[PDB]
Amino acid sequence: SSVSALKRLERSQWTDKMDLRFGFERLKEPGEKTGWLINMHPTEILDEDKRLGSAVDYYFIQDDGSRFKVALPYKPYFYIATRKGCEREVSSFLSKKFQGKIAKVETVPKEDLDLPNHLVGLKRNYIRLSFHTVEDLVKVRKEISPAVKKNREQDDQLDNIVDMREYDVPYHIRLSIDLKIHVAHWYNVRYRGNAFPVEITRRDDLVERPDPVVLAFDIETTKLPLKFPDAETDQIMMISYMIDGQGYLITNREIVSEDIEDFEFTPKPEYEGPFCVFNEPDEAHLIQRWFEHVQETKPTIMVTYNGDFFDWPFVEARAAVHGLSMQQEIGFQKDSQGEYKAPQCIHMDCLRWVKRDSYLPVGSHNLKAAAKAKLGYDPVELDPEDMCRMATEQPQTLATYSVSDAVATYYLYMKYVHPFIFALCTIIPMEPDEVLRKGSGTLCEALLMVQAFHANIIFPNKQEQEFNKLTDDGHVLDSETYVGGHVEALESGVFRSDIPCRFRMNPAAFDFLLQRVEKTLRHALEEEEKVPVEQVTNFEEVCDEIKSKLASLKDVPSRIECPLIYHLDVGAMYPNIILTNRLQPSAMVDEATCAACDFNKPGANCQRKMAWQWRGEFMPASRSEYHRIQHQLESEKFPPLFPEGPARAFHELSREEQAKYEKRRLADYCRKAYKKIHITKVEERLTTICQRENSFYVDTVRAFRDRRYEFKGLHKVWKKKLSAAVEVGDAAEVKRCKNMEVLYDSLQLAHKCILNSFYGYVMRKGARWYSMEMAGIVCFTGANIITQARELIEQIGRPLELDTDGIWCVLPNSFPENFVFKTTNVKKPKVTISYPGAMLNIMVKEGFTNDQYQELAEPSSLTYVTRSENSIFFEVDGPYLAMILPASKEEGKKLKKRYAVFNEDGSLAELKGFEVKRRGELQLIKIFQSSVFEAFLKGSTLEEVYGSVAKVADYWLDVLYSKAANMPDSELFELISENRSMSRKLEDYGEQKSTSISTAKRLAEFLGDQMVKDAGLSCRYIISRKPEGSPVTERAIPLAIFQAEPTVRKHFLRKWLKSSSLQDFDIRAILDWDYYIERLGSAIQKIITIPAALQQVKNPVPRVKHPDWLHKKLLEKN
DNA sequence: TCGAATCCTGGATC
DNA sequence: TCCAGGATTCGA
Ligand code: SF4
Ligand SMILES: [Ca+2]
Ligand SMILES: [Ca+2]
Repeated sequence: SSVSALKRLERSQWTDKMDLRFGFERLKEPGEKTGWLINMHPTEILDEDKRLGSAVDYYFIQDDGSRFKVALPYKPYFYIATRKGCEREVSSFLSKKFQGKIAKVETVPKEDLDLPNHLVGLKRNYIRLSFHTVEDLVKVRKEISPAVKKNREQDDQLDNIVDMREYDVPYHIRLSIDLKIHVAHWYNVRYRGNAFPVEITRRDDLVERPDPVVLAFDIETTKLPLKFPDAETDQIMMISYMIDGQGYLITNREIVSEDIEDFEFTPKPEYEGPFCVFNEPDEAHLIQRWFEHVQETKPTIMVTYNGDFFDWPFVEARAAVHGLSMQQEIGFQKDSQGEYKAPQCIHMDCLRWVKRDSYLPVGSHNLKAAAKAKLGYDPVELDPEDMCRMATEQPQTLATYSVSDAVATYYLYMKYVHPFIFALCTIIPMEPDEVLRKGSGTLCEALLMVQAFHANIIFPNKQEQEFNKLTDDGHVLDSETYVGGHVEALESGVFRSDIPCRFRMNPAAFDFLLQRVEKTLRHALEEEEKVPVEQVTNFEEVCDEIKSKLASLKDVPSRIECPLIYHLDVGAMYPNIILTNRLQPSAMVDEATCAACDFNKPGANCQRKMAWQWRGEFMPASRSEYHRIQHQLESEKFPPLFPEGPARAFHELSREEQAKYEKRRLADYCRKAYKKIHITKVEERLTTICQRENSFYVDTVRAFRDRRYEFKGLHKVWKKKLSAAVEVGDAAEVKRCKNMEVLYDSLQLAHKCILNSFYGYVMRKGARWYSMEMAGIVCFTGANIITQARELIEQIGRPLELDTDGIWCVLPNSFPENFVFKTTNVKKPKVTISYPGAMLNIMVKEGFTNDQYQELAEPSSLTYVTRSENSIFFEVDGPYLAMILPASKEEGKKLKKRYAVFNEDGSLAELKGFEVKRRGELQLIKIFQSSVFEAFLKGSTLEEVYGSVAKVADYWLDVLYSKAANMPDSELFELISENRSMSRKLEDYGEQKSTSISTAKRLAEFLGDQMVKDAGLSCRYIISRKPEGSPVTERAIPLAIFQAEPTVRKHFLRKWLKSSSLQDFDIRAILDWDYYIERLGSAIQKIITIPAALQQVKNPVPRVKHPDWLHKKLLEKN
């Protein structure tokens, strides 16, 4: 043990050595200082007793650039529950058995929601243990746990213990829960003296943040063609980085042919990017220079793109090959999980954010796309085959490109990432890098821990999984879930305001609507505006206008008119449903508990009942067969799980793995006795939601909603003030206002993120508070509101798309759109009401809203007040200029989430179910799809619209038919060459065949087995015609031949084509033109020609066929 | 004997 | 985590 003690002392002094090297002095004598808290880590530290105790370090910074550490001791503790009344005796045993390890043992009561009648006000006692250091927590936990399990299964001193809680919350999270310390607050701290603990006080007085120094860097390398770079053979060729708006470029002068000299590269006036240049004799000097410059400038935040996965290891290895050990110089080291970390400097990252939080569509996560979308400029791109060629022949081009990764990533990080992470971190205890790396579901739980602590409620355990659970009829389940909602495109076609369409609508629906018109607007005034009608003079005039319009619609229900395109959606519908229904993760009970609760008496109104749908997939075998298989596995002993030990009885093996053995043996049996692979069943259930259970969760959600709207209000105010400051042009005031604007906007984005996270936690596996019921009841209710909405609209008009959060709709031009009301209250001189929204809002107010909410009046009397509430509230959008949907090639199948939309300006408002870039798709489709949508806006009637957009396809088709005769072949290659790359060794497949594989075998044949050796072969192929009839996995030809010497080409082509008599080899002879013309067909048929036949227009492109089902349906309908 | 279903592989650094 | 594309497997 002493060897571990001295090892952890060694690492402690090593960290303090680094901190002194990076200027983080300690506090050493009594005094007070004010500082901003940037980071914290746990550490073991000595005290006056020379014992070793667990502690936490806090790192503070000051406006003057000074920095300091402080450290605080704190003792872990965890709770245990004895059998009734045994507390003293068991505590006497614990104190006897673990004297010298237990720091203290104590009795305390707690609130515990599962306790019978607990709402009457009962409580239970728990013992609290505590220890001098986190190791003894482990040692005691490991010894107590099995007695806990034994006593659980069976139901002496350990036999008395019954339950145990709260033994796995991280120690440094524990400390921030208990002592209310969060980072990016300002603090004042008093060191009273080494005899005494420090004391820390919040200073919310100070709002303005300091500026940390930030460093961003990237490296570029040699590598062999068609391969990933090799840490053992390749050499770093240059490294480039930004510090706080300044750029430096270090060149490995051995390779780069010329002495680079300084230059400037600005993407835009907002991005200056001046750059300074250094030349170093060789890679060892470049790495020395960089390790010197970092240790000089002492950066505090490092930032990099994907840097954990590629960029760090390549530096670490080459430094080690020169003996310049990374970890001693900078400090960065690989953690247990595989992330590079350091004690004094935080490794921020982008791609974790681009994934988790940035709302960007899949496959557009490439840096260059993110630069286009959020930064809005054209980065430069160059084919990684050429790197060495430029280095030999044209260095300035390689510099010019290679700086443009740094100048992009630094500004992206500063502008978008930095105020988001340091906003979100203000409300969570975890460290910044945990908050970035950790999955968002865990943040919701950590946040809920704070409230559960302040409410004095003891945590539940993590949810235990069951093995091979059974239905009552003994079907072993394989899957179980709530019935999810659905997405469906109802119709396909092209819709635009300019193009009249035919409508049919039921007149009786209008004779219902016109009865309620005043009531409708009254509601919009009374509930939504909170401006009583008595504050308006002309309320009657617009009501009679509306009634005249409704009458004019009623007179002629079937008509042709221009369309109005509206989008209807509900903001944050699921939180609103939670707030409305008082759903909580512990509100459910079985009726067996209301049998106990004294509040169960005649005419009580605490029971709310609601319904949800459940789905299961399970095997047909029943209780006998499963129990017989279990007895089979008991009667015959297993082999050892692997042949490194003796045979095992069933009690001597991993139970969870035995669950897989049982599953496999059932799957092997079933086909003898039964004749179905899966049975899938759906069912509907209802559950009593206790309406006056403790409320802290809903109170949290409501608080977050209200704070969200507060910060939106302040952001609007500060944006106006910023416009005023920028008009004035006073640089200090401009700075102050812009700082406030960023701080408020980041805070509102952070709360938006948390709010959206509050739903996604409840379904998570293993999480502390969990119930699929609450996940189901919300989701099923989220369908009724949408279905009843269409149950209205489909009588008025036509819905085009139905989606999880809203619908897309089209209404006759004659419909009442919006109005303004002449207020008397000059506080708000005019109000505008959108009638199509207000007409919907009252429906959901009437049907859905809760009228049996309850709230506590008095803790000593438990008098309760009944109430009603609602917050479900539709929002309207647009109206939009145009919308387009595709159609499926196959009959009888429905698209999802795939369409385009255009705003009244004519610019794209949306384009979804597609993307403008992919690494796995050939160029021709990408160009074609882009050009067709931009053409669809042209023309003025449907026959003109299709007559115009046909002109792109009838271009490309003749490009192919004319063999691209006039096109340069370099363009031809770029137009038709696929792309792929292999992430595995060829040995790891054994045998299988696909086009992605065959090219690698052929490249090996061409270059030798050098290509085989490892993962990361990059390959480019085209599909040949000549070997007729074989599957397409055969005919793939790698491009690299066509660069090679003629006779070598002839020799290998005659082989792979199986033609000893071909006498031409120019690519035009070889290409299987028919394949490409077909696959372009398989795109055009999904956009232009099927929809037109589905929208009463004759085929606009005769050179491509319809499928036979449509051809017959056309003939039979004609 | 043909059609429907199943499973496989990649994207994200260079 | 999600979809396209291709081939094999399974059923009438
Ligand atoms: S709903 Fe009423 S009777 Fe049922 S457990 Fe809750 S408080 Fe008791
Ligand atoms: Ca790069
Ligand atoms: Ca990189």
